[PDB]
Amino acid sequence: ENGYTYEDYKNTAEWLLSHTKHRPQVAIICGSGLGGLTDKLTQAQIFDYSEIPNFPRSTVPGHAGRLVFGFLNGRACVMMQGRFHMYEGYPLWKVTFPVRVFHLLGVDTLVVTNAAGGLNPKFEVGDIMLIRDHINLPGFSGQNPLRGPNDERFGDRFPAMSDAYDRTMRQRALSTWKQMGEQRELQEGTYVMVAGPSFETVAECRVLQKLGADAVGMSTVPEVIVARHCGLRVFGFSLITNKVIMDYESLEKANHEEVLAAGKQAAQKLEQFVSILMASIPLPDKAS
Amino acid sequence: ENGYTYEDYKNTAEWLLSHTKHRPQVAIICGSGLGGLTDKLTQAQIFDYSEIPNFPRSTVPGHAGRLVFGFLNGRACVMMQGRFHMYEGYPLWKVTFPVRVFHLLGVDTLVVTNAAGGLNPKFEVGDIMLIRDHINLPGFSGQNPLRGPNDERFGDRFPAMSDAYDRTMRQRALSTWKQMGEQRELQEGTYVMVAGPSFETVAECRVLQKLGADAVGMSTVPEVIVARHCGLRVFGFSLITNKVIMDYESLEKANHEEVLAAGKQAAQKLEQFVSILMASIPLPDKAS
Amino acid sequence: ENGYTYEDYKNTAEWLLSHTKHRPQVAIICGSGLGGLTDKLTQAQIFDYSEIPNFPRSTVPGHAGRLVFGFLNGRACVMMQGRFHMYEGYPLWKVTFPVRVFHLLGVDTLVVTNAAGGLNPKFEVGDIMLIRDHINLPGFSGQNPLRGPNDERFGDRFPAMSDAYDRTMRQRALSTWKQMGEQRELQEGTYVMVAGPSFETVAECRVLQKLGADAVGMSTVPEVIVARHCGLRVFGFSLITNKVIMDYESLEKANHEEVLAAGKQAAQKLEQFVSILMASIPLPDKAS
Repeated sequence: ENGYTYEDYKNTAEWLLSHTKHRPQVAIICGSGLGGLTDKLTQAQIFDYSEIPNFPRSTVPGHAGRLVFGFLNGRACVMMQGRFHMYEGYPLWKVTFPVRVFHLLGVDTLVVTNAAGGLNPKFEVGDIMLIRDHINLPGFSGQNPLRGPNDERFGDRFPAMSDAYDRTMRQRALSTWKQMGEQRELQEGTYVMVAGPSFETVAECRVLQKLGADAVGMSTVPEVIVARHCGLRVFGFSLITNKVIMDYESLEKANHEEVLAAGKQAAQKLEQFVSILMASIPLPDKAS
Repeated sequence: ENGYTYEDYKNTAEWLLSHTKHRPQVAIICGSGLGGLTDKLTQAQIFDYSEIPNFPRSTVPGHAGRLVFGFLNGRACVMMQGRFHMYEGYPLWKVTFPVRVFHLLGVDTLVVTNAAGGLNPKFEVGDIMLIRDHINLPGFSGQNPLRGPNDERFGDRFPAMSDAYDRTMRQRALSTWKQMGEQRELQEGTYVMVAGPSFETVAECRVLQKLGADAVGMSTVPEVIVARHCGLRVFGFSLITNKVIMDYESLEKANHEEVLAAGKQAAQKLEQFVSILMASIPLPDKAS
Repeated sequence: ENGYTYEDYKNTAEWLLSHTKHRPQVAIICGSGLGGLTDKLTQAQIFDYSEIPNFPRSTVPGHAGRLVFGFLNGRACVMMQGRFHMYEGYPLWKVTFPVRVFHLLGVDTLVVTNAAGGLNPKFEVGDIMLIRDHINLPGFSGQNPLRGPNDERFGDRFPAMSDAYDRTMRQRALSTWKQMGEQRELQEGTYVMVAGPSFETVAECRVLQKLGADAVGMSTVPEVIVARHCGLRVFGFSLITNKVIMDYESLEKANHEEVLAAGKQAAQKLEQFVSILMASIPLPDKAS
């Protein structure tokens, strides 16, 4: 909760509204290599985190990090290309700042994407995992974006997370994947957040396996938590960018961004899939 | 350890001694809905955390948070109605400040209570679990109230916790419950501390189960740790306010305070039980 | 990463170079009771963390903490007697500061030692465990020395840890132990870092067991992580100073430093073993 004040969020939201003709319904957070979704926008309007009032700037990426407003397959959007991570030194109340303002912008849904490691054996690099649940490791210890005094204007003190990833949207995505006639099916599993920049050891990969994680990553969870606090509908996917060596074996899949079509294609498929899913996100106009 | 200085504790203890005629032997920390224990006090003297010198004030509850000195079933007490939690933004050295001063007040025993979720299947809401052990999740990562330079005037650098919950007092409570002729028996199990305001997900509830936790909560453990550091006898109970859905099922037991007699009665029974147990806490006068 | 700046490291390294005629190839970090290794140095030159420019001073130990440059069995060394721990209040970027400067000193290898508790049943106090892997509990939550913006001059953003403990050096130590004709064999297993000054409870010791930890301690891991970031060859051992009671049993092995020959001898054997291993650390001169 800390760091910002309610008026901070209000001021940042008003600046945006007074600077963009766009009134977003959907907010989309792009993971690594997934930033290309911005190219699918019509009537796009770009914003530098930098020029937006209380918006945290990027530590190094910067240009990789910007806010784009536009239209994606029927929905008014605002995509965040280049998300914040706590390993970059960002306290969780900064990492989630966007979501809080997106809420005060009118966004009622948040689709989140992230690149992850494959813990579940059946996954194979290139795969896309529809996120059904999560294990918040940083949270178990105090690293929860909601730590601090709660603001009832945003939500409750003890919000439930057992129902964060929308079942309706999850069944809708499951159907849509079938509808597309996709060869390999849409995977679905538990995501485990782990901070720190460095990569896991076989010993650690095995405890995550034990804990029941299907994919491991260093983001998403905080943003999802505050989104739910605001009452926003939340759903997302994880792009498996490498299988995880859980057995004392020779290293492999070191790089993930420079992997040719292995990345390119897989990222490409998720980005379009997400666009098609815009037709499945309930219009605020109570469409039936 | 950080934040306060030894003289801070001494100054706060002396202020209390010079402001209350009471010389407490027992300190009792009330969990949620368990604050009614204060009504069982004779010759009660109320203090606002606010007016006590270095005492951390409440973020919002405030009035729910106050220090009451009195007499409970034969013992001189000081009950803390409305405890501090780290999810409220309190660093652990503030959350435990009370215990440290209680020590310099003469308190040689600390009974702690907390409301928790039922992880062990056999538990049923309303149940009371005698705490036999704990799993300190925030501590495994650095969140231990003792982090910082150790003060030998309070205790050692590496205090043992494998024996925090008194076996004598635990057998005494086990007997007393029988003595009362209580229908359902006194449950006993491991408590798992988890920070953060939000509630667990099925995925997370399952790892706690795996870890061997019988009840989950967001407090108690830090206070217990510093109490042991001071050498105080420690024992407590957990009031199961809801069973935990560890299987992909529809939500339930959202509310806990507004649950009619479900809360009322169960809280009522624990409060009296604790009073009866005052007769079991060893008098400093080496009674035999 | 935080706290210091690159020039801070450069300035501290230059001060050392301009104050010592020694040009260390190997850096050795001594655990508890293992500080006697300093006595095996020839042409030793002592430094007080205190007098070295940005070097964090000791909270209490102080005199137990000093930097000694000398020669050990063929290698130019710099031993750190009295390491920093996060439970002492040191942020991880201070705990690892040494390693970062050791790198800018020319050190291409780091041998780390620590005293630990025995989780694996087959271990028996006195035993020495060659570290093959680790489980970074503080890291899973944000406590990773690399948190903050990454410096490419030291290393990458996402360094791999699945290969931190050198297999070559691990097989070399395995051979050397045999070569010595040692009675009991060299143990090898996973080390689990746990912060906080206090000791584990049976409940907690059982989760570590479940997690697959063979030894538990409150150090080593951070130093290893930054060493790898710098690209240094890393290897180390853990001296089992007490078996861990993972079953509800009477306490035992409280003390570890005051345990007569139990400590003395075991520490003695590890210290010499480490010296013999100097002959196994690859000379920068591409010896073949």
